[PDB]
Amino acid sequence: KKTITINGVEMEASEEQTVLQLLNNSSIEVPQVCYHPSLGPIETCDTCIVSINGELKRSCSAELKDGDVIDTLSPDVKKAQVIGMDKILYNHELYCTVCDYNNGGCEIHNTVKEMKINHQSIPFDHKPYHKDESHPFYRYDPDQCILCGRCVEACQDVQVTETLTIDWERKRPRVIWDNDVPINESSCVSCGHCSTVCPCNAMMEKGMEGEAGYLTGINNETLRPMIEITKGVETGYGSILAISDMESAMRDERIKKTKTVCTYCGVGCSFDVWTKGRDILKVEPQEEAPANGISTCVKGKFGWDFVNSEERLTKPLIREGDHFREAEWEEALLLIASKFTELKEAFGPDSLAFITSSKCTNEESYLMQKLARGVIGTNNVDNCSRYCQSPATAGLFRTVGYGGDSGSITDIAQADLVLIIGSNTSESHPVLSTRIKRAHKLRGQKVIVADIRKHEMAERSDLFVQPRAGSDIVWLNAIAKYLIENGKADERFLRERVNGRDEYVKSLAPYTLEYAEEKTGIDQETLIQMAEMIGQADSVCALWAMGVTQHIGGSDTSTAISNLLLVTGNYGKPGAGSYPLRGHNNVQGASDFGSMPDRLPGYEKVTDEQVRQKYERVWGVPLPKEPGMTNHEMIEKIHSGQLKAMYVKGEEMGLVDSNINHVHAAYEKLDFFVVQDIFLSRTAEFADVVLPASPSLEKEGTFTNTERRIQRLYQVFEPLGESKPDWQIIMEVANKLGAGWLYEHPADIMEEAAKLSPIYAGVTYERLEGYNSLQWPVNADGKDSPLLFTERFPFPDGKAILYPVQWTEPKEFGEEYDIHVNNGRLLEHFHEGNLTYKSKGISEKTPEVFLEISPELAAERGIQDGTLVRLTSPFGNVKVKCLITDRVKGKEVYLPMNDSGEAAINLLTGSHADKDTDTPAYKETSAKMEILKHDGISPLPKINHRNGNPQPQIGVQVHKKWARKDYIFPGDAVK
Amino acid sequence: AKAIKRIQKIEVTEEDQRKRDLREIEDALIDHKEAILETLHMLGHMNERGVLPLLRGLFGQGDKVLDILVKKADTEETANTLKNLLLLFGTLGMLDVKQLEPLILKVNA
Amino acid sequence: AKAIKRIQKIEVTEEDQRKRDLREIEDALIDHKEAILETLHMLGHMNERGVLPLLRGLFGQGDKVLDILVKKADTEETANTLKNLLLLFGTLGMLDVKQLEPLILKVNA
Amino acid sequence: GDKVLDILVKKADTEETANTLKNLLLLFGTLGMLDVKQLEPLILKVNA
Ligand SMILES: Nc1nc2c(c(=O)[nH]1)N[C@H]1C(S)=C(S)[C@@H](COP(=O)(O)OP(=O)(O)OC[C@H]3O[C@@H](n4cnc5c(=O)[nH]c(N)nc54)[C@H](O)[C@@H]3O)O[C@H]1N2
Ligand SMILES: Nc1nc2c(c(=O)[nH]1)N[C@H]1C(S)=C(S)[C@@H](COP(=O)(O)OP(=O)(O)OC[C@H]3O[C@@H](n4cnc5c(=O)[nH]c(N)nc54)[C@H](O)[C@@H]3O)O[C@H]1N2
Ligand code: SF4
Ligand code: SF4
Ligand code: SF4
Ligand code: SF4
Ligand code: FES
Ligand SMILES: [Mo+4]
Repeated sequence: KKTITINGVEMEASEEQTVLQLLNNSSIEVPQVCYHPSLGPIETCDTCIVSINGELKRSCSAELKDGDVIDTLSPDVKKAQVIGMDKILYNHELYCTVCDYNNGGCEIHNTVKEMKINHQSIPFDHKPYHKDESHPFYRYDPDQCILCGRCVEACQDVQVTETLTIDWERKRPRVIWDNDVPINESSCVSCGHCSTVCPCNAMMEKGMEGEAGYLTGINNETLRPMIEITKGVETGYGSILAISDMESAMRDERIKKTKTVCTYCGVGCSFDVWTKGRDILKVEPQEEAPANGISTCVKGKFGWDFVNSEERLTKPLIREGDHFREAEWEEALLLIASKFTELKEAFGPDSLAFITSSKCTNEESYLMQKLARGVIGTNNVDNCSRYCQSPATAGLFRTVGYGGDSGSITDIAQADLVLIIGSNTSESHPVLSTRIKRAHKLRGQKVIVADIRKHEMAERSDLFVQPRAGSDIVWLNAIAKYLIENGKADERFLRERVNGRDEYVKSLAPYTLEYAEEKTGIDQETLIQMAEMIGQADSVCALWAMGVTQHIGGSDTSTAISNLLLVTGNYGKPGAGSYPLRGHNNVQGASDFGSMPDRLPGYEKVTDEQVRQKYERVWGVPLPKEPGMTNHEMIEKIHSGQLKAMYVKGEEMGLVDSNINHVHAAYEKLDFFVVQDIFLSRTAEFADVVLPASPSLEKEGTFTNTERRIQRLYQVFEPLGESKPDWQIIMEVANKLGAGWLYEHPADIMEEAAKLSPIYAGVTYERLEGYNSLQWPVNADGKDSPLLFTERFPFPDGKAILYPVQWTEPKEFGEEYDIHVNNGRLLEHFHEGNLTYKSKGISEKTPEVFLEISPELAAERGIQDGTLVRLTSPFGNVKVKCLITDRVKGKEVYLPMNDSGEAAINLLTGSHADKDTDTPAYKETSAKMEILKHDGISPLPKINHRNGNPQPQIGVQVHKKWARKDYIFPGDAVK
Repeated sequence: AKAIKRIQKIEVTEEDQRKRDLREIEDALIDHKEAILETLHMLGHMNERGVLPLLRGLFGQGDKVLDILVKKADTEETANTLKNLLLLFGTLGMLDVKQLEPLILKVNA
Repeated sequence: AKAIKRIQKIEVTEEDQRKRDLREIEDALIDHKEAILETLHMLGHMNERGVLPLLRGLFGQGDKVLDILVKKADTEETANTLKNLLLLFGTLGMLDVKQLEPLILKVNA
Repeated sequence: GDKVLDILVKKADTEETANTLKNLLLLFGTLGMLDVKQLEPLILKVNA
């Protein structure tokens, strides 16, 4: 279809919608300043004017009709592009020679060069507005703004926060925030999209200002006259632009760009890191990034100031009475080896626990389990996935077969219906939500939200239900019951790929529509309209998180979600599946490499005689037959005099494991404690030997994100002082016992594991070069799997097994503890703040921990904002400050876990856990309300990403610009 | 006296290799001792005649030096003079010096 | 295994820190050994061709050199020549090279 | 510097630059054939 003629040359189309898309593929030069591929056409620069069938139109927005005659070289088309560029340079001073955006990628600078323009007809004019340095991470230079609206199109349709707008009604239209409110005071989420998508220095990250070049260091008081003198003398742009290109070229000497995978959430955002020595100038996302492209949250683009903190540990520590004395590497490595062997030949290998981190790479987890199993001889291996992804894994293993997402993030945005169950996705997996919100806004995507808090995802949704605590499984079974009775369920799928229909049908018997209304608190009217839409949609993506996982029957509710998709045929279909949102950056990756004490790498259980020999052949030590203990149950082993030593790397489990009053007492009850964190954390205080680890940027390796995407890291900087990387430390520790491991770099560790792992059979560092990534199960040759179970399931018959599960009564505190206390994440604060609060800008929007109370709740209890309150539980007590917020309901407060101290929600959490995979029940906690104060410093200020008011709109409203009588189209100006 | 092919490299330690690399510089120092002492004398004379302190002051206070210079030199006169100077080079390219040669010779008489 | 926070810094002595800082220079010497020996050869050649002694004499006796220069160059002729030279730059700013361009082209024919 | 030089030579290899620089050299040669002796009194008459 479609045959065209480019300047006489006959041509044919493949799939391109626009003329510009064709001219770009055909390598034909055409200016296109405001066109960004990820943003779509905006029609704000008018630099792409071409003659299609005699008509002068913008090629970025030009439907590819049949038999069109494109003209990209006529004196009239070039003369028109020129007129457009002169109106661009009217709002640009252009000082590349001394500008930080002169790095060979400034769309304006590179286009002036391309257009062969040396004298602008419309001289530059200063805009009557001021620069807004209010935000601690980026600035706005109005005098350099070209009203391209790339930032506006990104904030509204990409990030879908809707803060950025352009007031076209003004004499000088400028980029406004809310109602022309300063950025710090506005509803700015601080993602950094606006700066990523701006083509010039108008929207720029403050970390580059006076740091990028050599002449950029000059103070503005002397640099401004320097510029005026330059303009007066210069002849044509061609000459001075060439000089600027030389400074830009010299910039390669001092600036380094290294690809990395974000160590915040499990989204798996890949991006370059522009560093000059130890300082970071900018996080530059690259279009080809697999899980995000040019998308970031606040943390990924600006939360890296922790690597350069004074609290960082450089030299290893050893306990010396009332203090930690600095000690040499070899003398510390000998001490740990001395005690480990002493305890091994006195109590047994089982007396040594080995806790891995969900921050460490795939190799780091593999070597930590190799040290415990192939050196020490015990199976005591676990990460923070006991309380995080245990129901997320167990729920899927019991029904479909693999402990991971059914597809990639792209499948979520394509899906007709997105079901969200217990997930604050906006403030936990942010880049993921900018796909859900994007599709709900642009494609009219069906979104159903189901959790006790009305968060950003809930308000931007088509349907929002509020079930009671531990009652999600009830309505899940009720929907399935309704769907199967009314013949709405996909029966073809049930016969073809489902094993055990009639058995599961009998288990749905007590789940009548009226039963769900009595237990959950969801009216049968909305309860039936959500069930009708689940079966009406072509593809359903079920996204669940801690509001499902951290419960008494956490695994039961997880299994209920998967077979509900199974019942409606939402598997092996492009745009549907089960998506347990992995919270940690490498919680999936660590799990994949035998970090479960129940399984070896590649999810193969430690009970196979054959797999126990497959690993023994290449290790040379008899693999332990005794199954290990989970992170949760080994805490009790200490009090019973069974656990002697523990090796926890990069995890603050003495702050994130259920009941920290008990796990603090359990920590001081063991003989040896070796902690491997980058900072001196709460867990690190109770240690005997501390080993200073090297963070994400100070090492290379691999990270398997939520969509089972194994990405590769590039070392940004080499270890600070003597802080060896985590993998190096593990190797040296194993060697000091007697292992003799030889890995020149982390790539060598991967090739040892990849052979042994069946799913990771064909994973090579060469296949992960640059922004390349693989999705397991990946064949030995290199065939990955973006979507799971396309032709068969991982079971003998190739069918999925339904799991009948009954609603286990949620263990509630009751009697005196009536006001339930919730727990979760913030957008800017990644837990306690041992990485985020270090970035001092993140501490301005959110400075402290708070207790979210509703206007209904703050009336019956007689409380205001900025007041001290005491929430007491049968496990602990907290000294939190009350925050009045419109999100929560009834008598259900919210305590986000962003304080490693006295106001931590881990004191109040109970020892009670899930009835299948030892998952601590955090979303099952209640407390009593006491008052300590009436007035004080408010926990959340006006300068936050939630206090402001957004102004939603689609696109940039380019017609408002075109409405102005000063605007004249370049094409009809020549006419 | 059987047939063998394996080779065992000698242990050139971190400090051993360093001391060899340093001896490399120390040798070229001896080889150019003549010029080294000559340059040092010359440098001592530059400090003696304030050349070195003059440069040290220039760089130590260069922030002021440059600001002083650019502020005074950013006049309308200077900007025009410098631009016209550049313009002169361009126009002196369009000139055909071939015919200016005999034109000069007639003025001589 | 109680909760402790006190930290005890290691004793990096005056000479210890010095030997680490010196090793820093000694490493960059090895890293640039190639250029170091090259520069030394070039410098040896400069002394070989009297360039270095010529500069040494210049600075060692610069007091005389400068006095000789300024005294001879303080003529009425030199003062006027140099002032008029400066005057020429100023007046060549008032000139509009735009109209001198076609003026040149007509002389060419 | 490899980039620096390549950037410089490519931009400076115009027909204009080549002619300007050649004519500049030509000017030195022709300013040798000039007899500055008779230009000296020629200047003095213009002064009045
Ligand atoms: N009440 C309550 N408690 C909860 C939860 C809840 O909802 N409510 N959720 C629970 C869950 S699901 C989880 S998994 C946990 C989260 O707990 P964790 O998995 O422990 O996560 P963090 O505390 O963010 O990170 C631990 C430390 O790793 C260090 N670190 C960072 N990068 C590196 C690196 O590359 N290497 C090394 N070695 N160290 C590094 C940092 O200094 C940081 O302090 O919280 C649990 N706690
Ligand atoms: N910015 C940021 N990102 C993070 C983290 C962080 O601290 N900061 N930590 C990471 C980690 S360790 C994890 S595991 C994830 C966690 O993130 P996800 O679990 O989204 O994160 P949560 O904030 O725990 O959101 C769970 C939500 O479930 C709902 N909910 C609670 N109880 C119930 C219930 O009984 N029923 C239903 N239906 N819903 C309920 C509540 O509205 C609650 O906010 O995020 C990860 N990402
Ligand atoms: S943003 Fe680009 S075009 Fe504008 S002054 Fe800087 S380098 Fe030049
Ligand atoms: S502020 Fe918006 S319109 Fe102005 S230069 Fe930046 S992206 Fe373009
Ligand atoms: S909310 Fe802030 S960081 Fe996010 S796109 Fe808008 S201006 Fe940029
Ligand atoms: S926390 Fe998640 S969404 Fe934010 S930058 Fe990191 S990977 Fe991307
Ligand atoms: S790219 Fe077409 S108007 Fe800007
Ligand atoms: Mo987690």
